[PDB]
Amino acid sequence: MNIFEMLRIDEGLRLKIYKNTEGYYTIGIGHLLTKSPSLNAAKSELDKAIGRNTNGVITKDEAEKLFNQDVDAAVRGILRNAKLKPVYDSLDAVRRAALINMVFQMGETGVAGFTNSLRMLQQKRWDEAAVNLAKSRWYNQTPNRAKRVITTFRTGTWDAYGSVTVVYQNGLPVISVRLPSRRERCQFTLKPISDSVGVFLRQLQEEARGIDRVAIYSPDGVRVAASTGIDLLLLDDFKLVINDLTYHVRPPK
Repeated sequence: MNIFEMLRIDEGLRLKIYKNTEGYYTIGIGHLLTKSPSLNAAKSELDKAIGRNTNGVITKDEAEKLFNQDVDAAVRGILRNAKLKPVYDSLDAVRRAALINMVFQMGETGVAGFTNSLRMLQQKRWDEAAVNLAKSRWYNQTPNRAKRVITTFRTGTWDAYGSVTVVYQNGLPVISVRLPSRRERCQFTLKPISDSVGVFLRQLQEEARGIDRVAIYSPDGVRVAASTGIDLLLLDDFKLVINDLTYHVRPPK
């Protein structure tokens, strides 16, 4: 687990233009297109960023190119900023991920404004930083994300960021799930011959008694049918929604 998977989770993946929680036109894995309120400006800014006429739709290959760029833009952006560098330097890989996340979301100068929190951060004053971060305009606008980021700063662990993987054992797919509180994973072994997406999903609910929503979608964002066989599901990556979090699952070919 790392910043790339962390941001996948926070940002999801959309292949058509859409408005983020701040109402700004966005595409892919949280790629901010513009701050203009004009859709046509967004649509034009899209085409330049891709290098073809997009008609407001991109592919997964195009999504992940942008993504890798924006993160290096963020991580580089950190390293050339006065306030943000020594903190970044001080922190371990996990809290550095938390910070890039913050930059990634709201830009460099947006994240310099947290002088106090950054100072507390730098001195290793975890909970103080956390308590303080929870008082920002940030937290109010995007609360549960900020909560996830703030927890990563407090603990320096991935507790708030779950994850799902698929790995074959005894020639059978085994889906481990690691939820946003319990670093005790859970695994589900499946029979692709006979089991379906709905079976897997009913299993999933019959585990945690706190889940209120579970779904599977294509990478393109389309709901996969419950009656679909797991054999077919595992021919390609997919998105597992589990309460608010969406996880990009990537079965081994």
